[PDB]
Amino acid sequence: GWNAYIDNLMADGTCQDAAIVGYKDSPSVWAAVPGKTFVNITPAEVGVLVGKDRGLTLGGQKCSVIRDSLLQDGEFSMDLRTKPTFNVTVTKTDKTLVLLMGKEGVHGGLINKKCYEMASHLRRSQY
Repeated sequence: GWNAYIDNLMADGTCQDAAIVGYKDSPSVWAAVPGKTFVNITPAEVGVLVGKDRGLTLGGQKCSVIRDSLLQDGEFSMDLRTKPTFNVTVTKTDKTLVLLMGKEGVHGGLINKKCYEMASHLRRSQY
């Protein structure tokens, strides 16, 4: 029930988009918010995110990388901004990418916190 995690991420009303995306072997969106951006994330875009070469695009949306610690052990998260702009945080679990976009005026620190904590939750189930 991957949509449950999307629903919880979208519950407080301060996030406008969220997604859980598998990146092993054949990247694909496992769950996202319909009619938004992250539902259109391509495997090619995922490849950029988890690649060795470290703007970028997420489902067509041009983004600017603020802080990249995604492949970094202990953190595994990346903060971006849509090129009114919105804070974006991507966090890497054992098999997925958790993506979170905040609404206007929402702190990047909050989006990072929510995404980071949601990813820790997923890792507890070995995902």
